[PDB]
Amino acid sequence: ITGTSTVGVGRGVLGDQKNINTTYSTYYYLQDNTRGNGIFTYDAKYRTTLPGSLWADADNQFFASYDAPAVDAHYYAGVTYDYYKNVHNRLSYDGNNAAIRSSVHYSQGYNNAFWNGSQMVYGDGDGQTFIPLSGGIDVVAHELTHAVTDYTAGLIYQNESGAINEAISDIFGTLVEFYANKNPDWEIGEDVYTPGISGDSLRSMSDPAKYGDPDHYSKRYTGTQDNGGVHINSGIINKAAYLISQGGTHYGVSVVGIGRDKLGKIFYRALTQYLTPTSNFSQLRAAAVQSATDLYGSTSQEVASVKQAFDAVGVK
Ligand SMILES: [Ca+2]
Ligand SMILES: [Ca+2]
Ligand SMILES: [Ca+2]
Ligand SMILES: [Ca+2]
Ligand SMILES: [Zn+2]
Repeated sequence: ITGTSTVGVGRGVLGDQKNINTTYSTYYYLQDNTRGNGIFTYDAKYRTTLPGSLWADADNQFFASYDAPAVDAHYYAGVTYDYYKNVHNRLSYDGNNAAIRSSVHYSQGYNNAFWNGSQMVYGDGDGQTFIPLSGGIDVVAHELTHAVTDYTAGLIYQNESGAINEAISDIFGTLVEFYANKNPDWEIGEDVYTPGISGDSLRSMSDPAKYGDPDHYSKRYTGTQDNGGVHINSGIINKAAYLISQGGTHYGVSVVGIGRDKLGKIFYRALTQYLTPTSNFSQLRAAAVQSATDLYGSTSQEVASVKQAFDAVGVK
């Protein structure tokens, strides 16, 4: 909408207060004009029609329970935009400052979030399996990263290419969580998953097997559930990424860690220069090796660590 840029205040899903960029024109709208061609947050009103209505508020204060998912979707989309711009020199998901759109209050009791090809969509959860999923910065960044992938490598959402697609979203979701630097970890979705159970999460990158996911290529799933295991086999790549950054010895193979910033540089370059819609795990290894070679040199520790990490997870 046309209006003037304003700054509202509200509370997110986890009860924390934050400022949000809004737009005033009769109402205050969840429209942040400070980033690219805008960040826009919509109310889906418990229905499944998308996007719903651009979020309108009479007083620029967003402290109602109903407001909390919208506050966080809007704010964490801004953090994710900032990460891609400041760290990777990428302007929004398309590299040309496309408007970022999210809808909250999607459906009833909806235990998921997704990118629908055009926008982010967040369920509220059923209150037992999840609370509203936009409360997780890693979840928000996971979703926006699907848009980045779709505009760049274009990894098809099934089998190995789809597991790479998923791992890219978990990797960058985690790197955005570390960028914001509030309780960062190598777990996925811990802030919004199972409010009645402490210490769990959807997935673990440091130890995928904790939540049943493979941590070695010999344990990959090749059935048909979950688009050929895209959220399952992602564990093999998530583990490799964790090892590149943090190091460790896994199935007897030792990896010297090189840190998160270099992990992100290597995988961002692989995603945007070398991967294609059909890349498999072996081709990801080759893309990561080439990316590290470009950035750090063929004799570098960084290249050596990429090779050891993929060796450790059984990907040649
Ligand atoms: Ca209000
Ligand atoms: Ca965390
Ligand atoms: Ca996390
Ligand atoms: Ca929990
Ligand atoms: Zn995903």
